[PDB]
Amino acid sequence: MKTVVFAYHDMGCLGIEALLAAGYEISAIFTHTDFYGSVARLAAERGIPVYAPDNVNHPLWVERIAQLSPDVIFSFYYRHLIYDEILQLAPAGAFNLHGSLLPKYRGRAPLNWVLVNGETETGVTLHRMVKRADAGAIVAQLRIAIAPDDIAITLHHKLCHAARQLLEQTLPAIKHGNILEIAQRENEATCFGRRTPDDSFLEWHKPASVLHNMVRAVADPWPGAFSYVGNQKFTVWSSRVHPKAQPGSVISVAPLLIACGDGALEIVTGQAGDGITMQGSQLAQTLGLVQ
Amino acid sequence: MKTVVFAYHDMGCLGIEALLAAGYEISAIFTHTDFYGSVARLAAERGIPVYAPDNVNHPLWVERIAQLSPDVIFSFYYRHLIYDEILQLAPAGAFNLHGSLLPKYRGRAPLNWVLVNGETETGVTLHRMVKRADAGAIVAQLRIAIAPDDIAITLHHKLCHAARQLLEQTLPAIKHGNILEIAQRENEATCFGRRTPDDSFLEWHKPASVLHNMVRAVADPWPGAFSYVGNQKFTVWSSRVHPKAQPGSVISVAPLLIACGDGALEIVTGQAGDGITMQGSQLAQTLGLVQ
Amino acid sequence: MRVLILGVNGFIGNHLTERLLREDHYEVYGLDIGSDAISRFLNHPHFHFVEGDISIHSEWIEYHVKKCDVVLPLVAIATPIEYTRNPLRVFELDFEENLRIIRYCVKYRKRIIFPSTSEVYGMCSDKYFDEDHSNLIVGPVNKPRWIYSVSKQLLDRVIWAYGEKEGLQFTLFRPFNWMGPRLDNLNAARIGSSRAITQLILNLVEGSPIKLIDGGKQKRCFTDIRDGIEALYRIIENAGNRCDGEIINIGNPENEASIEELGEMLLASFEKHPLRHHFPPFAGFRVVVEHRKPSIRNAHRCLDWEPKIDMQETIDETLDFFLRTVDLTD
Amino acid sequence: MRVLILGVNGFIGNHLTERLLREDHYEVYGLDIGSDAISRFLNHPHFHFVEGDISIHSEWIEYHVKKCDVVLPLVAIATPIEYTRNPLRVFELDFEENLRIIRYCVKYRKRIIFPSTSEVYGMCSDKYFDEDHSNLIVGPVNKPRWIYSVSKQLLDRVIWAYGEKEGLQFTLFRPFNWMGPRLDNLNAARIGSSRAITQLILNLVEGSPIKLIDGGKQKRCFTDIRDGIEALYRIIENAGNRCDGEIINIGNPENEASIEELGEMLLASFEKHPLRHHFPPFAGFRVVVEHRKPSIRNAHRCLDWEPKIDMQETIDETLDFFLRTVDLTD
Amino acid sequence: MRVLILGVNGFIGNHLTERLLREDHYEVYGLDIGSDAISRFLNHPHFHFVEGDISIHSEWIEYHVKKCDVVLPLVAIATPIEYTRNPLRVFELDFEENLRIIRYCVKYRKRIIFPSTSEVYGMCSDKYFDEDHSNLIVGPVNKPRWIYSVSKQLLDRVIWAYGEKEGLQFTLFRPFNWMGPRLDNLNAARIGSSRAITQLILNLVEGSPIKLIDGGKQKRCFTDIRDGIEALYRIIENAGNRCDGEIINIGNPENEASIEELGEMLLASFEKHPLRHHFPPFAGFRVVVEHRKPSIRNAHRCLDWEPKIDMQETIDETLDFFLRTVDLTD
Amino acid sequence: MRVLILGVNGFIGNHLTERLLREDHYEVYGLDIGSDAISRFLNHPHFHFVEGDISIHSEWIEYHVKKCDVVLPLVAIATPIEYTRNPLRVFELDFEENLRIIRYCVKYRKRIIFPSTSEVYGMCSDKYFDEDHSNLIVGPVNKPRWIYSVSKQLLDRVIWAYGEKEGLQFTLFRPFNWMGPRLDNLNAARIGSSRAITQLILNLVEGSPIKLIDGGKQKRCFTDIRDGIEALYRIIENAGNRCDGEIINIGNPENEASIEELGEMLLASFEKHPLRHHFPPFAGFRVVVEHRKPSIRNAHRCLDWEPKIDMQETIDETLDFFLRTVDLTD
Repeated sequence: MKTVVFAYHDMGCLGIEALLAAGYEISAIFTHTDFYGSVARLAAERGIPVYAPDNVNHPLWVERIAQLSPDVIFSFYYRHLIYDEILQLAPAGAFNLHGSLLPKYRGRAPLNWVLVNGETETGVTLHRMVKRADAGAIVAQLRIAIAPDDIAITLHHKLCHAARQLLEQTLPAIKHGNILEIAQRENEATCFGRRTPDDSFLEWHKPASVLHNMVRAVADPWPGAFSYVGNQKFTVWSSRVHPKAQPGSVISVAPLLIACGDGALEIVTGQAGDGITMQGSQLAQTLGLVQ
Repeated sequence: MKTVVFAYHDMGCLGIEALLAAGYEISAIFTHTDFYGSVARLAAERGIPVYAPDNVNHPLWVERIAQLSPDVIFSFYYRHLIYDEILQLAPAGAFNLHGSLLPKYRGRAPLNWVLVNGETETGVTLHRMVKRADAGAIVAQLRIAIAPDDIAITLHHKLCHAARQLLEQTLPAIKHGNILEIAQRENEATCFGRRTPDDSFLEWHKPASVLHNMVRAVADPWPGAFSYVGNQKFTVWSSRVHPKAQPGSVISVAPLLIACGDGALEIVTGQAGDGITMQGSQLAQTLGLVQ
Repeated sequence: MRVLILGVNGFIGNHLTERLLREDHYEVYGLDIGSDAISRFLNHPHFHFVEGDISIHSEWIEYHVKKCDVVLPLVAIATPIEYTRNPLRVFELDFEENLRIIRYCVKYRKRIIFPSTSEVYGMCSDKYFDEDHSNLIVGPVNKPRWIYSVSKQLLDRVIWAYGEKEGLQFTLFRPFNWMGPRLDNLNAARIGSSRAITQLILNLVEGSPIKLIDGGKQKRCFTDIRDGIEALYRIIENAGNRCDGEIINIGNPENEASIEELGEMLLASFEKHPLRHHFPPFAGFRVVVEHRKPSIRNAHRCLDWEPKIDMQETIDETLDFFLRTVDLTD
Repeated sequence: MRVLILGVNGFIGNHLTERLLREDHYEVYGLDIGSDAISRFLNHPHFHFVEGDISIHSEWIEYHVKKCDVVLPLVAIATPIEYTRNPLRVFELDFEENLRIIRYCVKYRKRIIFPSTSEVYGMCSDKYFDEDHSNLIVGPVNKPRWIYSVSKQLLDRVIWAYGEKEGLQFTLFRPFNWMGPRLDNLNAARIGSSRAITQLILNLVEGSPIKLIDGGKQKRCFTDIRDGIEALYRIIENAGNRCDGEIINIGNPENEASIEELGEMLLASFEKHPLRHHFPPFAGFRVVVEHRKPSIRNAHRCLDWEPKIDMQETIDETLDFFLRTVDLTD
Repeated sequence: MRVLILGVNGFIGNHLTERLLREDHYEVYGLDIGSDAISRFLNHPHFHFVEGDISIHSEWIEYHVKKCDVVLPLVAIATPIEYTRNPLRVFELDFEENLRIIRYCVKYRKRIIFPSTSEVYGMCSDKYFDEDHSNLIVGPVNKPRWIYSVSKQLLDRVIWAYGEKEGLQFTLFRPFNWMGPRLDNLNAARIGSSRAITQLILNLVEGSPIKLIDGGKQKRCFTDIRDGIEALYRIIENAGNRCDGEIINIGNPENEASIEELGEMLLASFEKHPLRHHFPPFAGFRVVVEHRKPSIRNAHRCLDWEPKIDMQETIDETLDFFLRTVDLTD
Repeated sequence: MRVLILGVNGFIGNHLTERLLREDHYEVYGLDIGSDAISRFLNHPHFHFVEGDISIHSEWIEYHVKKCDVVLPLVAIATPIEYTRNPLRVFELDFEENLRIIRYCVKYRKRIIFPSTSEVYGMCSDKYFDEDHSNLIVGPVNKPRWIYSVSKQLLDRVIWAYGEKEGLQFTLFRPFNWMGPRLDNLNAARIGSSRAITQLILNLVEGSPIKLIDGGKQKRCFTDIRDGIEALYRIIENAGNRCDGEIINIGNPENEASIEELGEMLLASFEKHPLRHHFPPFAGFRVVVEHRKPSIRNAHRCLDWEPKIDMQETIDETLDFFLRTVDLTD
């Protein structure tokens, strides 16, 4: 029943709320050293001890896990690595949730490349850990959809709701015991990482839909899709695609329209430098754009 | 009936939404320079230009207000003084929403001033401005109670719903025309000084209830109630009062209670320095306190 | 807290210090070459004098800035003739050294109260003198004798820059012709001695006829020393944490008074002085910037302050006191 | 003798060097961090380049000051973004080092030829711009870019002081809106060209519609490098000693033109020039300080100088140059 | 002869001065920022206080080094607050200028007696405790507040180097938790304050129940001040020149006593104090570097010195003193 | 971008430069007192040498730091006997000059990759070697070998401190026993030459008998420069921003070889050496720390790097290289 969970961020918070809804007790909450309701406040309301060490790779934390003897180990969107030297101490294993569809479509930075194509079918996988990192067998996988009008905040809300109703089904599966896994292809395994900020620069040679996903990926409060003309910075927050002259000139100012590799792009909102966000026509007025 | 509003923060956005429900058109919004909902997003989706000048006490901005010709001014929790430079443009005048029992304890930071006495009867007051700020007739007064278990964020939320449901029938009142308001009782006005840092320092001679209401009022996301012993800092995010003891002596350990001017206090949520939140056992483990 | 005021030996410095001596949590370290004007309050236990000169001692002043908590410069040269004989001396003293001090204070994150001068506005035609929005008119190009003065305004601009990138807690303040006891002499390098009042003293003691400059109708304004220092007291305690990075002025525009009416009321107050018998009579009248308005919006936005004492009483008791304390060594 | 021109890598520096190499009793040692623009003259026997930077190098500049016989300060930072992000940088470089070289020049009795700025007039309301007799109007204090600019003016005032008591051999000269071949690079933050003509070259190269500011009625004066530089030469030998304490402007007031005729001349040369086929066309005109006429009395008074080269033909050579010298491998 | 002690304001500094005043051919000039701890000694003619700070004055302390014959460094921060707030500042300051003192002293060939810190051992678990052949143990590198302590050990090494290259006579001397009358407060930046004993004094004055931390079986030892100070007298007189290059330790192995017995004699001395009526009563017991053995072989081989005074009565008298002299300043 | 290499003339410096010329966005202006080993790459268009020595030049180094975009120190004393011949010089060179360059880079916010030494662990008794949690060991004072090593470790500590209080972007990286072409000479003050492999160079080329030192069981790990410099590329480009404030180790743990197998496969690769008949045969065998494993978890976590080249290949082709480059003159 009682186990020591390692969690972090709102994914971890929601996991704690999920297992609490089923009556699960947490011996200790090993999180990293840190507006939403803090899990620390909730755990203090329940009166249960908390520890947040910088690292568990000492004999001392080894003996904590030894005599606490947890019964099942989870991983909600953890940032710091848990390498096999700690995975050995787990009696029943470790189950990590990750937001991509295994085993297909792996590579570099899956999150943005599922946004590039705007796929209506994505998924989130709860999977095991083995001697080979992130190569354990699939335990469960769930499917989700992407709407054409989704902004970052609302689709994050969707993924939280998805985690909710998914864990609602995974909790009975684990309490009943071990669940049969589904094998993967070893010839299609990798190790994922992150991206660079320099991807925010708007290469206007890219297609209109591609630029749409680029604008989508940097929605508020991400740094934003920034570009410079002369010595002037700006960032675009939202835009649409609409169906002459040589590509590269600005067709109209009110509304401001930009020619691209295919079709035209109409900018809804942008911020110029450090100034507040405003619609395209005033931006073109200050920037001196021409029709 | 086009007007220029000056709004800021979530009561400002709420006033914008209420005015939009009335059908009033905003020529431009003179908002002050900036987790709350930024007005820029809604102004972009609904298509209203928004201007944020560093100052409006110039010939050119007042020429702009003259050409737009607003018919009304609204004030949502404004900070600065309104000198006649703004009072002259209004044909119908200006009207301010304030969260206090005027004319008591007027001025900057009235939030602590109204929670000093912890009334079970406080609300929101609309009023008109004259050459002397906060001296015009009261338009409406709305009341709500505070429960002993109310936390600062829930009070703010309740003030927000109260503002919505109040504006809901105050906007028709000004729509139908002028109403004979109620004048201020000048026989209830006083003036005081400033606030000292000692209000942050948890001193132990005032009785438990008053500092309890302050502590529950300065909860997160406010800095919190922090105090030092020796060279070690802590903050009390929340507490309860438990019922003839020497002040300064440690009463108990598990649970732990603190002697105060009247009654006894108990820490349930709090954190030392920059650490995680935890009930007082671990804090007294680091400090070393025993009964 | 600890206060270090550069140039303790002076009118404004002495007054502000003696005002501070009523609050018990102040330790005062006052550095200057001279201590004659502070010859009474030196024995006060928490005030200690320091023989110094910012031109030479460098580590010494900076050590003071480190041990203290707030630093207030108050030194400036207001001698017109020195503007012509050796403008270079004043140029590298009143500009360079204090600029180094501002750099030091920024480097080690110290709060600064800087005294600016009211002469930067000039002759703006608007009914309200604005500092960042009004226009400027200047004098002839061919005269460089006052170039030093406008240089001081440039120094203010430097402090302005310190706002936008470092967030320094600077408080720029400008006297508008304060008055009070323990005024300064002709050759004393202390500001505050309005040419009107000083000219009145000299025309009485020398007994020369009153020059009605264009009929003596040119207007002037005056301010009380107490109001200024209590204002500075509230910024030093910084009531409400709203005074940081704010520009505050202290003045009494309702005191619009021409030289003639000053003459009549000051005489109407002075002919009642009993000991006049060792003072020559008056010799008759001979006939012979112009309109300045301060802004007091920021004052009510931060401190809510307002002046009390009625002026002619101040001027006549000060005149009586400087009349009864005539130096016998002359 | 020995000539040091500090800031050799630039438009005016390069043309000054080209003019100086036309006479036989000069040695040219140029000090700067870069040498790309003057790499044509390295092979010339009397040219000698030295890497330097006034911000960091101190001994090198002083050693050259000792060894040389004429010293020409010429470089200035004109980066717009640096004005906004870090005014402290431009203040800490552009002011104090230059004052240091002026003071060394005083200590070593050296000629100083300082390039004062022509933008001091601003918005003078008089129909005839004057320098020392007309009034001056400046913009608001809230804009940050003047923060540096105004100090430059104060800087000039300092050398003016050196005129009176010690009589330093100084000359403030003001170029007005110059042009000539070997144009500056697009992204180079170097002065030497008008913004109107530069934006016009951009409007041609990018083919953007020319924005007619109020019909393009704003009148400007343009000068040629050759005439002004020969005038500079005859100030360098300082014939008659009469240029001491003299402030010299350079300009062609007669050659005053609005934007409109510049556009007409641009179209006239553009529709005729043959190599156009690698460039985009013009997209038409879109409809959307105003008059500057400086005095040139002192130039006749001291040197008797009258300009020769006109305005249109120089545009033709400059535009033909910047059209033909675009690298085909782009 | 002539003695300079840098860091005159101290506990051990006060006792050292007090004992030097017994000898008749010693001139003491003590420089430090404050003189409160030595306020009794100000009036004594042969001691002269100097307001100063080693962080700032450089040539001036060197002038002291010139005028004297022996130099005694005594400064170090033992206050935990600088470790937690900004350990880098104390690391850069209280470390580097010490090497400045050593370099100046070796240049001038001056006699140096430096107090090494007892923190270089750490937690050595080796059975054979040694000071020059055993190893030292430090904790995790993740924490910065020990960075400074270990560097102190390095400083000792530097002094050692100065031996073989110029032959400077150096004495690394190490007091260990000396206590006696005239203790120091918690926040005093003076070495010699064993946090254990001070915490015991706090437990007594507060009158809180005696907290038996793990039964109080931890063992401690204590030393007398005057026996060590007379040892330092014999080093100063340099009997036989046998102290050069030898590390001297002063400690009492025999007074090896647990916290429990210490507390028993502590109450046995406290319960006879008459002034208990201003004091809370005995609240009762409530249950909740293991050993340092000093090798005194070097002390015998250099001085033939032994300790004489016992601890118990001195601790009782110091307790009674600090109970009688409770700060009357309510 | 621009890269500055302090001490580019060396094994590591030459290899880093040679591989950095494979990329097209690098400008290398390398400063050191010598350039003989980089005679081949000095002519490369973007590689320019600067004769310098940080012990004398002060503004020069800060100039290069400002003008560049990344600064990489590469100098270190790999000479053990120099630790004893004049220890003061190595203390004055290795410690505070480098502290100065770190402070200078702090003032300028430059990305610093600091080459920490492998001696940070020293002789830690714990079997499970850690980097930030295990203990550290220092040697006896009478043995001078540690006076350098331990102090070096302390400097590393200092850099880390500049992280949390100054916001410095630091990259501590430690080279472990690299090898490759262009082997270092006997007296080269550049790291990158293992005592073991160099000793074998003496044994073979000098023709000394093979010492069977206690059987040759102690084991060492070796690295190739290519893997490391590829790592330095992925840190310079900073893939994923995950190396900020992290400590990274570069080594090859799995391929760990004792001396006996090293000598055996050396003799194997020697028996095939083509130029053997110009070098005298072996003179016969003569009959005569223990564990070091690296923890490279952080390197995998932040970079995902793996090693490629396996030792015997580098060993035999490098031995063949330095055997065939024997001076053919004699």
